[PDB]
Amino acid sequence: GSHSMRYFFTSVSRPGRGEPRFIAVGYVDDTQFVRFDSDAASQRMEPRAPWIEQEGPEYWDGETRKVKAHSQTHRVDLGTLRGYYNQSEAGSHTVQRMYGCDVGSDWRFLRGYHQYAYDGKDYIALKEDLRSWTAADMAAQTTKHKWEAAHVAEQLRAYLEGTCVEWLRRYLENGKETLQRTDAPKTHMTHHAVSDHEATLRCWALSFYPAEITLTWQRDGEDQTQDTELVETRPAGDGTFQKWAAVVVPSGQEQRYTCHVQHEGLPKPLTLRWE
Amino acid sequence: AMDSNTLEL
Amino acid sequence: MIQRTPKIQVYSRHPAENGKSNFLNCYVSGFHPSDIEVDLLKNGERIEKVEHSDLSFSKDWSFYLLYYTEFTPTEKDEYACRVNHVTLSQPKIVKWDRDM
Repeated sequence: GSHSMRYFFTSVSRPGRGEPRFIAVGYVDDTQFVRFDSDAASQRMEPRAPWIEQEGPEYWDGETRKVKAHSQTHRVDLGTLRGYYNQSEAGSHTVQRMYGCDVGSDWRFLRGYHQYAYDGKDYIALKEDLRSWTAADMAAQTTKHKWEAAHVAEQLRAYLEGTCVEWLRRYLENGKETLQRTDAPKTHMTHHAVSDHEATLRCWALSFYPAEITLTWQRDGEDQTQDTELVETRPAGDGTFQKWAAVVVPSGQEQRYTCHVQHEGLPKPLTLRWE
Repeated sequence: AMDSNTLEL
Repeated sequence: MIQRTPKIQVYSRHPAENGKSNFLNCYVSGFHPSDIEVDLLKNGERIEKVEHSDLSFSKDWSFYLLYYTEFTPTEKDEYACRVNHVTLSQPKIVKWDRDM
């Protein structure tokens, strides 16, 4: 199907307690394959997927060298924004950045994105056309003029439309066994008495990939979406995800309720009853 | 593969 | 300064069956800033051997981290997860529920 490669960068200031912390992670789809932590011993980019382990030193030295640059850049960046926002050099602040590309079923470019956020809030973002920026406030406007100046977005488009897709396809072929799979949800239900007259039906989707899934409860066909408890899709820790939705049902009506599960690794949306 | 461009705000 | 509250989920990697190797996960998400104290506990005492994932964030920029440790469930052990964050007037304690 479609695939994606994305890099996430976080950067938090540590007023007086040393350099700013810097954490870079990189995913293909919902699978992490590299990391760099400024507080980790190695001070190198490290792998996290099996398929990237054998990439050669040249590739590692490259990625480390360029992640270190990102690190140092965000170091300056923290300083810039404390200025723009007229803030004290006493408090801690966060710079977050995410960029990557999506590819379609044909493995041809689909879209690209590149966004910043100061203190957990939108700052500036590349637009669909990969040439125009969206400044969220006045300081972001300044950066926008600065970047339109250096033709920033022309160079980005060239990474996102080429290098990025070029490399995503490489990864996808190297980690074929892993990235190109889809695990269908292994589902089941549990029943617990909330009281003498009430039971809780809980619908489980275990061990699936990718994370995207849909769990709905229904009663005689009518979506119970408002009386349904539904937790965030969560990582199992093994490269698969879990999720459940619960409804509180009147004893004696277990039969009127269905759980419907839809995933990419499923040919036909499962339907589960307590029956 | 990461991006090579230094990019300052 | 933007600040969010941690969601906390305490669950096992695989369905819990007393006497079988498993991983005890603590998944924390939807919080800002990233300064987070997360501790796993066994019968009211901190499990020392406990790894965690690399920081990352969502579409809303809020952060998430998985904290896990290998463990083997028994009929009497109570496991919990301790989280402190700025948004937290005090650490929060979430006991692990088998069916959760």
